[PDB]
Amino acid sequence: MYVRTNLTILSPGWLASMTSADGTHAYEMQKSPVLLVSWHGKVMQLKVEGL
Amino acid sequence: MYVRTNLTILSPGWLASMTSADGTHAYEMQKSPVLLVSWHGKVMQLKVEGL
Amino acid sequence: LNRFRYEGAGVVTGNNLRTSYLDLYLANEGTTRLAGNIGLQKLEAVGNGVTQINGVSSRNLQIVLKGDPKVLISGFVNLRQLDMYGKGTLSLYWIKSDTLTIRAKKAAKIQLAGIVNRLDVELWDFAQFKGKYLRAQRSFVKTHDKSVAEISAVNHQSSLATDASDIYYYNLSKTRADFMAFNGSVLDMREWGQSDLKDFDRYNKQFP
Amino acid sequence: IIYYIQAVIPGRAWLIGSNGSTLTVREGSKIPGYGMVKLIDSLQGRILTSSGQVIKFSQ
Amino acid sequence: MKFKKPPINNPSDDATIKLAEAAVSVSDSMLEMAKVEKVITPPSKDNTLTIPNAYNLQARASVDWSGPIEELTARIAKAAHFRFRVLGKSPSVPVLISISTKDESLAEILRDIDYQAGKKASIHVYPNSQVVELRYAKIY
Amino acid sequence: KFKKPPINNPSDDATIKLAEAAVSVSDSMLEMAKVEKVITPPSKDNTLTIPNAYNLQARASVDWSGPIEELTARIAKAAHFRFRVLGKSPSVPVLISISTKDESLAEILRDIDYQAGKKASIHVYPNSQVVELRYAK
Amino acid sequence: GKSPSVPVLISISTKDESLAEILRDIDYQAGKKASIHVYPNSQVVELRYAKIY
Amino acid sequence: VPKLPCRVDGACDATIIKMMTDLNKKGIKVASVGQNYLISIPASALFADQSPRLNWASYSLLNEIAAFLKQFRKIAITVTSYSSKYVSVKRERALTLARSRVVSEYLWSQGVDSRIIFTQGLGSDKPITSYTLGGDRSPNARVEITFRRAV
Amino acid sequence: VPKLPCRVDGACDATIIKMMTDLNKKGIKVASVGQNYLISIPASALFADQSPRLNWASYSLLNEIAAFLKQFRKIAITVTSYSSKYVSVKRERALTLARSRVVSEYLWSQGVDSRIIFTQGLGSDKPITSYTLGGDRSPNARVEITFRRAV
Amino acid sequence: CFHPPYNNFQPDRRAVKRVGVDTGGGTVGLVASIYRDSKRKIIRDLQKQDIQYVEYGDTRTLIIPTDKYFMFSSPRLNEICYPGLNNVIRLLNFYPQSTIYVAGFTDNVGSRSHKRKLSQAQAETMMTFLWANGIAAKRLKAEGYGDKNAISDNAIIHGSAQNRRIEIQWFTS
Amino acid sequence: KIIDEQLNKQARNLDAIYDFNSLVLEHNILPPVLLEGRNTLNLADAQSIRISDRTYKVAKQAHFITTPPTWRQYLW
Repeated sequence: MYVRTNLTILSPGWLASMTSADGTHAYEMQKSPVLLVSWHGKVMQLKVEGL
Repeated sequence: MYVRTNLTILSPGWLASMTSADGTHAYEMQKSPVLLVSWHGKVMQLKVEGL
Repeated sequence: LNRFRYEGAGVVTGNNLRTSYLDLYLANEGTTRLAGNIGLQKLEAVGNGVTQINGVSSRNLQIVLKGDPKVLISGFVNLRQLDMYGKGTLSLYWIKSDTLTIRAKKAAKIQLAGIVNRLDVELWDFAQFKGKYLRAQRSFVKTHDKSVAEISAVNHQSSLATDASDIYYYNLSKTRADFMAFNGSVLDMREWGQSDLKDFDRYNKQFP
Repeated sequence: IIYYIQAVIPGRAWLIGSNGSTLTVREGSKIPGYGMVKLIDSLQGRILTSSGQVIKFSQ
Repeated sequence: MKFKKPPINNPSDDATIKLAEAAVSVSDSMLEMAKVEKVITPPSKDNTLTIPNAYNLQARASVDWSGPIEELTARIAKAAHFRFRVLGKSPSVPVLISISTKDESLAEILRDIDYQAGKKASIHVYPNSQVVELRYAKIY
Repeated sequence: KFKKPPINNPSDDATIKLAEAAVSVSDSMLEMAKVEKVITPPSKDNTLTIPNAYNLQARASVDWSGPIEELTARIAKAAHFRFRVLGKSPSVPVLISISTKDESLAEILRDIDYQAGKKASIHVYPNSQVVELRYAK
Repeated sequence: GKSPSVPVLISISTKDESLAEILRDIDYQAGKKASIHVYPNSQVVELRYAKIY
Repeated sequence: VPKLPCRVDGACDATIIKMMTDLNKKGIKVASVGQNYLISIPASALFADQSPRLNWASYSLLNEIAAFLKQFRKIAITVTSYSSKYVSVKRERALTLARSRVVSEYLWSQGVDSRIIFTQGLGSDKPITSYTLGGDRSPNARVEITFRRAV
Repeated sequence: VPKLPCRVDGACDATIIKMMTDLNKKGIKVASVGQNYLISIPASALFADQSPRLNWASYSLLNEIAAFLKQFRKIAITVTSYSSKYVSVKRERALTLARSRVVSEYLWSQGVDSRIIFTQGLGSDKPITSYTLGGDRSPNARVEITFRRAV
Repeated sequence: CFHPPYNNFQPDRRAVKRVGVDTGGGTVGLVASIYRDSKRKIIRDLQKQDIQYVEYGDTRTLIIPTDKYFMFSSPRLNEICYPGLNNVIRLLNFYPQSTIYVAGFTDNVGSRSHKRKLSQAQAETMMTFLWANGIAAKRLKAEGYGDKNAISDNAIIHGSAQNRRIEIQWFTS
Repeated sequence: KIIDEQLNKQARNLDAIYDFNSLVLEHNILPPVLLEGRNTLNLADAQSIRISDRTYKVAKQAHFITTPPTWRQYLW
């Protein structure tokens, strides 16, 4: 799984991460159905299908 | 048969025993449908199903 | 050397007196300066006088006044009780006592300083009492309408105000308890700039 | 030997040592173990001596 | 005449009961390890010399935050009307702080933030210049 | 007239036990952290002071990564200060990275010395209008 | 001492005697693996396991 | 979309407008400009005379405005209080600080969602009216709640 | 599960409630706190004047006592006997000890599923009433039965 | 006419409102008042609340559940139990000579020093509340104990809810 | 479904008690796993009894992470 956001990722444990000048985050990680994200001091869940 | 409790076992004679820091016991013994334990100086029987 | 009474515009100034106990009665402008190491228990002032006593070495005292004298006393004693029903003003240097019971009714301005284990304060009206520079383990305060109280309890603080009255706790004790009935006010009134001021804890937190 | 405050008037302070020895101190005097008292702050529980020590209350 | 006993709660849940019966033992183990680490550790100083309080720092807050550090301390500084300062290079792995408190003052909020930072991050303050200065630690 | 209780009140004994257990373990972890953390005294904490020269109060935006040498030199040129370096540049150059939009050159140099740490130091002389870099052997 | 991993088991079913005789019967049925002492002025009841193995 | 909510949790903008209208006819200042929001309440409907004792009937109105603040989505809220000049500066500052602390604590006890509640008080530092002849009846004695709307 | 027991043998909390109400109507005091229960009986209903001996009618009362006492899984029963100040310390201590021994032996004779009986007497060292006019009619002269309910 | 926050610590009037709403028969109103303020009626109201009353010998004790009558982990008393607290003061008006002991206990879990501190704070809060209702301080003594004598087992959940409590004892002479 | 609702009903206190993040070592290292044991007795056969007082065993060796774990992947 390759993912781009500007948030903080929590759940699976990623393998590689990159950050832009503007704080945009990119991660290479394993396949997973769901994600855990700290957004603004709040805990959130993300749903990903199509695996 | 692997059993975990905090009581005391009497009848069959276990092959091995371990005690926790708090005093919980774990016993290694043979297969038996019944057991005989002691609670507070009072004897009791015990039933094991699904052998 | 045990009896002292003066009335009618009397000015006495003296020092270097040693005694165990003497009883003082004063009236009508007794300008009394006494700067000896004087131990005593019973003093009475009728009203309209000024008295400075510098040096008190005694271990019991019980004074109650009726008019408006003005007294400044240096030394220490185990004060037991105090009642005021007039125009009382009082200032005292040091007290290392056990239990105190203070009652003020009509008009009072009291400044006290020392170490008390346990004290009870009843203020009715027009009473400004200071517990600044005076520390207690058990504090009990009952304040009625138009009363002003300062409390510096160390261990345990207990206070109720009825209405239109001000209570200021100059130190956070280990235990706090306050109540307001109609318009009573209980407030910290601290500098907010002390470099080593402690904060609240789990136990000390009360929300008015 | 250490000391702690009991009650502070403007001008004089009450001290108790580690041995229970009492003291009443003016603005300017001499105290062994601390030197010369340089300022009596009665607004807060701090007094500064010549040696550079500040007396607080024990807890 | 009808007999009662005081604590009348709502009907409970077995799952909550089992979680509690794990939690008591966890708390006991954490307590005893804390006391033995306390007695084997000779403490030296507290963080008051590193960060004191000041006037206008007496404003208080209550928080429940479970994320990174930077946005939280930025909100703290903007409440403080203090100028921000950041020192050190940002780590790849984010420093994650979670505080769920109840009505504490700004100074001790920042003080226990600096305590829960650990070795990764540190906080200094300067009231004479009204400067809040965070510093990452140069490891590796 | 009316007032509700708090909505997530522990109105069950298990919930009560959970909440107090959480309180206890968080307090114990706070105690462990407080006895764990090593701090520095503010008397002799080694960091760059503020030299507060009048030309040192300018503001800029700088993004840069790499060796400290020409960065410090061009900063000194922007500050009209003479620049000198005592010590040896090793085989590996000391590399930092600054990405800032608006802060002054004084705290820029302060962070430069902070990321330098043990390897090198920056000293400012406003009497003889110079800035120098000291290596450590 | 410390309790061995094999437990000590005691069966007592008596009726209405003093605690001194109760404890004497207890240590008698304990035998050679444990013993009972009482310090009366110290008001302490103590058992000791066998220092064996 | 069966598994995705079309709106935020139990909300109705018609109810938002209606409760804003009811508060404005009640006498509570409602301010909406940009995407930031401000609410001002006079203290004479809140406390006693120069005193942080809470009126029992005011708990209903506090519950209602707490429900309104629960109806929005936000991150951080500043709550402050101002008053007249009575004895000192510190007395007024401490009174406003205590009042803000109490109302913030009750608000957190209520089910509003937020991460940050900021408490401070000033008393009579920042006036709002040249006319200051009233006491606690004067409208410059007030409580303000300010926030910025999330997203 | 029909093979397994459903409740304890001979157990009905309604019957427990009924006999408890009857006993408190009789005047024998039944106290319940936590899991430790107390039963207080005045000595005048059981023994004669200064007597280590019972009338025949007491056996029905003790029989119903044992009937209630079957209804709990417990371990230890403690029975204290207290008397009135009559002659000495020796007579009161001996009489209280004898009364406790007699009621303990009859209790063990009844089939209460117990593990241990602890009996003691104190005479008149700790009363519970300052009004000490009566002799064996005194209320503090009594027998107290304490136990802890176990699971 | 009444105020739920302790009526500004004033000696409450109920009989005048009773006789007013019953005259709006006065004799039936006053016999209903003496039936409604009687001591057994007071104990029945305390039984309707979750308060335990024990009267044995010359001593009398009251048992209060802290979880029912307090905010969690706080010295702050809950205010919704004001009918119970007013009935407590109404019953306590009947013993104007006896000294009062008040003590508090908790469960086992936590620091021993911390739970002792919390019990001390709870007991001092309760004794301050009753001191504010016009009782002399010479008749009082407060104590926050730990868990050194529990009326219930701590390891069972319902017993752990039971054992944390506030006890109030009084003598008679 | 019921137990998932009741589990997530008290989400914050679970993170309060299971602070993995404070337990993470200083170099982004998960600390290893240790198991204790007391009063070991073994009866292998006749004429053979082996006892020990205490013992300790490593379960999982220490390794890296990017994020500390939570209760969800163990408990949801």
